[PDB]
Amino acid sequence: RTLKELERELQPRQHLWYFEYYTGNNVGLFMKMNRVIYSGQSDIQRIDIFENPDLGVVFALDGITMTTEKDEFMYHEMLAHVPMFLHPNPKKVLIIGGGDGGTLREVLKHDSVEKAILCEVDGLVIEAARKYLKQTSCGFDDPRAEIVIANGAEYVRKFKNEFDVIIIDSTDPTAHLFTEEFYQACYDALKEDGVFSAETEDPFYDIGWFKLAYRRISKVFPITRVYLGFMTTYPSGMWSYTFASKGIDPIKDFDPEKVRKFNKELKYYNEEVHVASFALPNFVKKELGLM
Amino acid sequence: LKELERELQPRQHLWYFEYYTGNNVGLFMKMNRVIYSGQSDIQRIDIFENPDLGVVFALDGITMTTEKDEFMYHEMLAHVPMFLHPNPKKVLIIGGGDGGTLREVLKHDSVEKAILCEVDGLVIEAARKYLKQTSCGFDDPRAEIVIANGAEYVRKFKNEFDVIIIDSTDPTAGQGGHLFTEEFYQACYDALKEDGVFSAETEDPFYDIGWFKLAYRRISKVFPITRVYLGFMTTYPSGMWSYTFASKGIDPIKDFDPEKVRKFNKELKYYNEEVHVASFALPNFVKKELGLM
Amino acid sequence: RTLKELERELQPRQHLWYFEYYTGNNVGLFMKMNRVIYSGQSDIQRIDIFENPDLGVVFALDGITMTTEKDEFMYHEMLAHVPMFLHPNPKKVLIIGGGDGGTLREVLKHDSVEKAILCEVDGLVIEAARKYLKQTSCGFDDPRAEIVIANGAEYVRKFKNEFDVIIIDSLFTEEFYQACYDALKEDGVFSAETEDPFYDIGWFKLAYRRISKVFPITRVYLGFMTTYPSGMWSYTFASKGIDPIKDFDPEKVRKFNKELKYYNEEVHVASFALPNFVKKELGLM
Amino acid sequence: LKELERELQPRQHLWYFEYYTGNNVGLFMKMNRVIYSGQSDIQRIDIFENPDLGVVFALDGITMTTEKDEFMYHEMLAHVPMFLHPNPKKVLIIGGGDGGTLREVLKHDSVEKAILCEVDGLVIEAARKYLKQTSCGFDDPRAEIVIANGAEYVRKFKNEFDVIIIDSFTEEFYQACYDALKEDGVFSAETEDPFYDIGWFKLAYRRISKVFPITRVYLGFMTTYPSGMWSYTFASKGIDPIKDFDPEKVRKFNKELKYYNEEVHVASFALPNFVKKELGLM
Repeated sequence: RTLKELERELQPRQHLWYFEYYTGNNVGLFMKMNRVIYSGQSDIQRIDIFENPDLGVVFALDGITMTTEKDEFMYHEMLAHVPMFLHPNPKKVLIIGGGDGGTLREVLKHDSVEKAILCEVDGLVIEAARKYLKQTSCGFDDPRAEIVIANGAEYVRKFKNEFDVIIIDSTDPTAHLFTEEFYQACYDALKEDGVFSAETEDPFYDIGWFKLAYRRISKVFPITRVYLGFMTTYPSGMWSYTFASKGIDPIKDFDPEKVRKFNKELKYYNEEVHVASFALPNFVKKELGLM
Repeated sequence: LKELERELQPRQHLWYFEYYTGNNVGLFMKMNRVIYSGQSDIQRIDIFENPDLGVVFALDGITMTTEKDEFMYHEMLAHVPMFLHPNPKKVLIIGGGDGGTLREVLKHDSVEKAILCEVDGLVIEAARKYLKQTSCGFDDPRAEIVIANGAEYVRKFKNEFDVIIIDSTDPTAGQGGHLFTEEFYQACYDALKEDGVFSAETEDPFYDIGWFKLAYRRISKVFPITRVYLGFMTTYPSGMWSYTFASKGIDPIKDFDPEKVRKFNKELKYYNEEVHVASFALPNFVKKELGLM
Repeated sequence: RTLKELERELQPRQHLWYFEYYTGNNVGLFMKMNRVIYSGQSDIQRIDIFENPDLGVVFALDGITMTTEKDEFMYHEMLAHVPMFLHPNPKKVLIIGGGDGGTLREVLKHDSVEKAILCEVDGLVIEAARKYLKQTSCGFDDPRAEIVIANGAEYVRKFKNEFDVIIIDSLFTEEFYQACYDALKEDGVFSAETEDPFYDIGWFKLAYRRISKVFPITRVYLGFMTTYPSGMWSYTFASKGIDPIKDFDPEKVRKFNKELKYYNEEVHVASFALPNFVKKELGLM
Repeated sequence: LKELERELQPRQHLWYFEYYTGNNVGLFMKMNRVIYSGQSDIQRIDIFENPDLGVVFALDGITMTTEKDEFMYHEMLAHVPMFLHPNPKKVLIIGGGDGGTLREVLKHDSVEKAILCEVDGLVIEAARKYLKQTSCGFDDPRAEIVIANGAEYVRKFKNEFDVIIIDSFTEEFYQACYDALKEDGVFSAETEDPFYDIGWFKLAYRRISKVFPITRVYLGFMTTYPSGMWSYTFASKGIDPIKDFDPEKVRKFNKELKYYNEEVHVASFALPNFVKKELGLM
């Protein structure tokens, strides 16, 4: 009998583990690994893709959990649909980061989209996602999608009055995608009625960055509003996103009917959740100075 | 010893590992020191210090409270039903031996009597000595601590309470626990007055989706008004916690008066008027699981 | 570009770990994993082969460490060379277990060997070793080596007065040991790994008792094993007359024409010196 | 609380992780209970209970002693040089705050005075209160416990000790030990595992051999130390570890020995080829 002929379904045991340390290295999440699908190193970072019995395929960058098959929909739907539904007719979209493709997948559900550019700094992330993260990279081959390997901060400044929507995802490191000038470049790249959303992390372990991102975005966009969503495998489980625009109000200019009549599948986002996500608990309001 | 001792600094050698349902995922926390470890005839108690979370209280290896974030859980479990009741004077809290829910309930000036029914006396004694942030209301003149099984205790009353809150109880028993039966919920209904309200922690709709569904289903078979609300809980499994509000007529949205919250004379670190209403907005996957799509 | 074109040398971090529990499940060893080379499941057990920054390639069966590139020589040399050098002229050797091939590799270093049979119960272990554990499986290609996929306890019973040396690299009953005795020639020798007299004291004592009831000469020897539970490994030498000390000719070792990274004439004799606690467990002193 | 407390039973939630040099491999242990956690101006002390190993003592996350096997280390470090000396009366032990080595040294009736020099006073006090198995010799009239830096302390003596044991590294320090010893004095020092700590092992041997005319490495099993293969370095001004060893002294020993014996003494000096190669002896 040959090697392949002798192989059987791999059963999970209690010897292989993935440890994700949170900011501060005092708390973290651990996951059992049934098998490791891919481990690669680029000039930028390390990529690991493995299988967990409960969460399915897990994608991590430098030991930080990026996506989980069981719950990535929670994150991608909130990051993408809030600004997409708020825009009156989103045709040209720019997504910075999001090498896994999840945000692109959600953006492509909107029929108005004519072109969606996915700007990823690491080519190895795109190649690994295309081969091993099928659930999220399914939009890579869509004719409306254009994948560009570049630093988002450098790429966005090449455009002026070009995009309807700009979304900043979390897969791209920079030790650049969070400076006031970067947000100003995003503002300038957007059209007069353009909208924006950026993942702004957990107001718990990453409170310092959360406050900094809000402050910087607010210095550029007249409308800057934080919204929250559950993210069952991200640090603390309380994730924040920051919606921004040149005038469109996330509550006052929201049309629930657009969501109710939507012709695509949504596993998290809905009209009540859109409005509810903008309600901030007292401790978050205090951190942002919103009383 | 004492003369040679200095401030204890954390290293990378002591850890607390918490396993979630299914045992495939969990949370780990660094321990600067173990404050107390005790074993009762019911369960094991461990209280330790984490550099970021502060004092952590665990029962049988399950995180119950953390100093840094317990307010998120206790405020949502207590304030939703308390603010919805017209004039809550008599309140019964089952479980929650740490005292957090009692502390929040006592913030309401209308309260004349609040009973905390805890099954394990060792939890109460440990909370007094080591969990002062949550046990601060134990000695309030309006408070009464009773050491008994909640399912048996509640049956002794009829048309007695304005509010009944079911906090954490027997976490290792899961959905098969005594405080998750239709009989128990019916006893709660019977112990409540004609216009009484109720709230119960109903787990995370992720790792414990089945338990969550069972609790909602059984509560809904007893109370005419049953509504799930959600809240962040930064150190509980998945971070997405659910609670179930129930009543004999009072609607959590139609009968909510934001002015009661705006004019509240006590500190609130999580709960507010907007959060109250927002907590009842359920994501699609939750609605589908409850048959509300 | 393509995947391979963008790939660089993989650097270890603090997120991937292998945890091995010792008997009792109260103590264990953990290792950082730079990458996992192979994970497979047979009808018998699970195989995992991964890379550790300090130990190199590590091979584990059901979460139990079997071999590491950095120190496997310590175990394989002590298990094989003690009985091999003690035999007057070892020509036919039977190895039960040892699917990684390390013991076979050491046995083949002896020029007198004409045939060495490696009897492994799991064919997938042999295939994985051939493909991923070249350091230990290099002997698979030797014309004198014969790999047999079979249950060792059932296999050895098919032979009588056949082998010069029998090595147990893994199969614990007195009946099994008697079968080994019967399969050996009149002047045959035997060795078996008998675990650590610490976490596995129970098995250690049982193995010694059963082997000693069958063989006239039964002596325990010890060796360092830097990645096995406790680091104190025991082996049991047995024969039908050959004494491991009195009949040892150090010149055979001194003049050996092959590389030895652990075993030598001084270590051979020294390995038979047992600490008091071990002697007490065996009922010696 | 007192009336409600019961026997504390172990679970799978409290753990001790000990990282080995390099931080790529380590040992983990279940902790049923933590007995003591303290911090001195020098280091952190942790004493806890493991279901299989019993009481475990760690310094800065490094395992120092285990109730189940500490005898292996303490007996090999102390008895090899003690039995090799003709009549050991004055002994100096540098380090070993737990007291295990002192306990073993005191078993020899010939000892009149044994000085235990520990740098951290908190270790001595913690050992006296929580590590009774090893600190049992603290009150012996022949024992003298001093709190000081061993490197500076040994310099106060010249031609004073019969035996010097290092239970804890410059050529200058080893020369001071040589000078503190009498004309026929013996020496022993723990020299780590020739695996994860190969660098330290080689350095210690080189430095000791440059001072003492007779320097020989011996090995011993240590079931809870990194790799399980522990080395010790014997040194003297003429006494040979093998040639001058009298097995009768060990056979007639009127005290308990759980590891050390006459055959083990001789066997411990047999070094595997890889160790000989690292020491330049091959």
